[PDB]
Amino acid sequence: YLVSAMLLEIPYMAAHESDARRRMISKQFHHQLRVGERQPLLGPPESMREHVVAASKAMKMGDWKTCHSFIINEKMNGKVWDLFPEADKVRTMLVRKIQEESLRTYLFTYSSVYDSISMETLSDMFELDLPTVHSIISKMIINEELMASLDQPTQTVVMHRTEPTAQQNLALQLAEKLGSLVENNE
Amino acid sequence: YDLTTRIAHFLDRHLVFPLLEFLSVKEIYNEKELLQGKLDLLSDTNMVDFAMDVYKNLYSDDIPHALREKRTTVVAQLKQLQAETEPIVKMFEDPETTRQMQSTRDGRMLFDYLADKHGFRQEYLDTLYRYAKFQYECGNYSGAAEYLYFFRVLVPATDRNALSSLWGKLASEILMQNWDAAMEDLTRLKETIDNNSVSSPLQSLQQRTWLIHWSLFVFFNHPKGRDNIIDLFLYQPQYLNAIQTMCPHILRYLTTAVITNKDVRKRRQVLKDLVKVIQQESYTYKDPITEFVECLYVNFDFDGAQKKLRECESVLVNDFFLVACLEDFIENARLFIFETFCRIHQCISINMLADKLNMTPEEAERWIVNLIRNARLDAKIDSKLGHVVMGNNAVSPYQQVIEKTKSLSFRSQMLAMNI
Amino acid sequence: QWLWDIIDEFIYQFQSFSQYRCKTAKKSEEEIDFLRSNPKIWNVHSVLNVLHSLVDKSNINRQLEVYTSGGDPESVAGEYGRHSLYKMLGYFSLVGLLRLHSLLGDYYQAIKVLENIELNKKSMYSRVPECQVTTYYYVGFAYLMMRRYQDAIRVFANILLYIQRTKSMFQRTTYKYEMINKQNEQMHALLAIALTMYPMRIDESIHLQLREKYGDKMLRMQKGDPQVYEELFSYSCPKFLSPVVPNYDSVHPNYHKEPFLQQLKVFSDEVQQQAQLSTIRSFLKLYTTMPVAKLAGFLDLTEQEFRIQLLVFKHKMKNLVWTSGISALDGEFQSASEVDFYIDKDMIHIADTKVARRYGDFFIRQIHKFEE
Repeated sequence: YLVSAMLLEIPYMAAHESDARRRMISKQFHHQLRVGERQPLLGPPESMREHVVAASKAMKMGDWKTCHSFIINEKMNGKVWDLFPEADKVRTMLVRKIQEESLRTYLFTYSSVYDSISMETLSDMFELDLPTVHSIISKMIINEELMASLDQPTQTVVMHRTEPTAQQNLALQLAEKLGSLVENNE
Repeated sequence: YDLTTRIAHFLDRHLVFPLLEFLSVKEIYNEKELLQGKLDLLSDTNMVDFAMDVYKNLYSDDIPHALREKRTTVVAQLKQLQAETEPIVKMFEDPETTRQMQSTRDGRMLFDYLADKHGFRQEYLDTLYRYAKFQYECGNYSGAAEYLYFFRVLVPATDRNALSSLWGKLASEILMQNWDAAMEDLTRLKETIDNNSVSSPLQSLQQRTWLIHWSLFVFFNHPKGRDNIIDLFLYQPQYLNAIQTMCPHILRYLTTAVITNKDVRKRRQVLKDLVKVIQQESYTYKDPITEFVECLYVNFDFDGAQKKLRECESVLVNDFFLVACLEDFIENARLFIFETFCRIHQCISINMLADKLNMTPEEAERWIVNLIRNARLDAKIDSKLGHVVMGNNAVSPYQQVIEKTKSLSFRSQMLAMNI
Repeated sequence: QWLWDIIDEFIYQFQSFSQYRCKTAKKSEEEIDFLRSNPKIWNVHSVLNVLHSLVDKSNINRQLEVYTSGGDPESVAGEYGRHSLYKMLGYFSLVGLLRLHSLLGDYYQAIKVLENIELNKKSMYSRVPECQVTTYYYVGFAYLMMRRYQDAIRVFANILLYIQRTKSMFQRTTYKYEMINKQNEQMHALLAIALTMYPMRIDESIHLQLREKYGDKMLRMQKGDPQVYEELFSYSCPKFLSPVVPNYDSVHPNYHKEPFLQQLKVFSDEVQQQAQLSTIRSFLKLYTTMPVAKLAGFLDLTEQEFRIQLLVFKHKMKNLVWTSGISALDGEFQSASEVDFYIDKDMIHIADTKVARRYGDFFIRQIHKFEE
């Protein structure tokens, strides 16, 4: 949930070539593969039902479905630490819920806010500054860092430049295998 | 890697010449003391490397430095007592015991040329065993050692004497501050370690730390000589499993060689497969100054890191070993963290950055154009604004694949119309 | 032995074929219409045409290697074996075109080139792609000679592209093709160094792997580390007036030693100032109209000490390729910045993917018709 709902959101802009096919998808395939879906009861739904609303960041919709009746369902209490496993967990949520603006909500963002972004997610400002810092050196977002002002203009305009290269995603498979047909033949 | 299967038995069960003590409790430079201490326990009984440690501080006890090496280097220890009025007159066996040799001494000091200039290999064999025992007895006697291991080398017990007396050759020549002797011994330590031995993980730890010892006190062009201490023995950051290896300047040299003479583009050696796993992380939690060279690099901070590393370089410059690289790595660390800035960042004012950088605007502006000629900053400047505009993004890169589709398979098509 | 009687055999039947090919190519049309009638195969005497022209250019230079001074070989070849076959009834083929190619082989070799007018004057005939690839090979040299690199690059990118559907495939190029390609690498590498940033033409011929190679290569030459000035011309020294390659290197003789010293001493003059003008311009167009402070602040790397900084920069500013200027009491150092885009390379490449499909059609479609 913390190495899937983050990792493959950077190549899931119709940019598939990092595919990990042993994950929640063992569940995610089958418990959206039905029609009548209301309040979750089991572990897998009561995990997936706020996973999908951790996807569309919703920073408290993602958290406060992991701390209702799980505590007696042997998630929170069952570990011989009461509020320290959740203090580990919900911190690990509050950090992977600024790293949602990173890959997800950056579309038509030309100006960006930073004081209020950590105040919104009620986290230590530096603790959510250092992973957005990580995202520049690791994820290399089409955005520009100027952190003496504590703002970043993005200039992210690949909006429909990315779709004729969605037609190149395959002209890659064209180009990959014409670098493989003679390997076949000769 | 694979050493841990057995060495879980050991965990440093070696035993060497300097056994227990290094000059005890200090005030400050508390880290340097323990990473001084353990290499001191496992290198050799030094002999102004303790005078190096005495200088910085002020205490009292200069007593167990060179006194606990009796047989040779007798002047240091004999003065040491009334140096600060120490009644340790108990010094009186060396003069009598080594004086007894003097008959055999005069015999075999001339039996030198009986084997040498005659060109004998059998009157060699006679003097060889006597010299062999003589080299272990008392050894500075770097004159005897430089005459021994230069000419025909091999010694009857090809393990014990060729190990101990050649480790004593490296000792004595370093104790007189010889470096040409140290660089032939550099290789004579490359020889003995890769002989190798019976070579239980026990004396493997001896061997790996043996090729850390000589470049602890870097003296040569070690910007070359660190490529020598980077390319041997399952070449780790440390070289041992021994997760608590307290000989840990191997990364200071790694980084020096790769940033000073080499570049860090081209850092794949130093950062990717030398760091995050186990033992760099161990020494990261040890260190106060060098911890942030990786800690605030794995945090990727933009100004806060370069500031903290400037405050770290204020005591990285407090390293007064045989350093050969103090101000070198200082301005190389500044270069590095500003490369980690320009590689990602947009553009920002010289005058305020010069407050972040501990410098002035005129130094910033020309140095930024010096980065233009470095080929590390690929951008353009303006007049005076101090706003060096970097506009690094691709322009619709499809002519790359245009070439890939045709220039191979089209040239492959005409290959078979010769029919 | 195994050299000299072969030299005689080749050169004797060369000047004997020059005889009956000069004489029966001027007035009459009897041999013409009989070589039309009997051999309809329009091949073996386009083979004779080119093969003997190449081994003539080589073997007369192999005789020149010995006869350096008062040497008959190049005189008897270059005048009667080349220029008498030149002044000819322009025959209805690639014969008259190959006669002026066969002599331009020597006329590029020996470097008395400025009737380049006459070389492209005399042929009013269809320069065949097979022959016009050789024309690009031939004329491109004459325009790197004329101190015009910016438009001599226009000649070599198209032949190392080899985009004009080149195949023959009757032993006709011949027997030295990938060495011709390797010389075409030398010429595109040559026209890249002192020009970049200007092209915008090391896209098409030289591709990303040996483009960044000749990038790292030419830019270390530009930086002023002359290891590439050294390497480029060290491996381009005979490539301007070579035979095809000299016969045999031995120890004793002085005659063989003169022509390789000759090819050294005269064209090492050309390359010395090529790498000079490269290193003079090398540095980037940072600021536009600099104040005299910023002028000198950039001459801190470019040229200082101290005196005569400004006036040796004048020696670097008068080149026809350095648009500068100094206004006195305004104190304004004006300088130009000549840029280029990249995305405008997809106008005839798109027609080339059309013709590349039609080529992929050709060979298989005649196979289909022959099989059917």
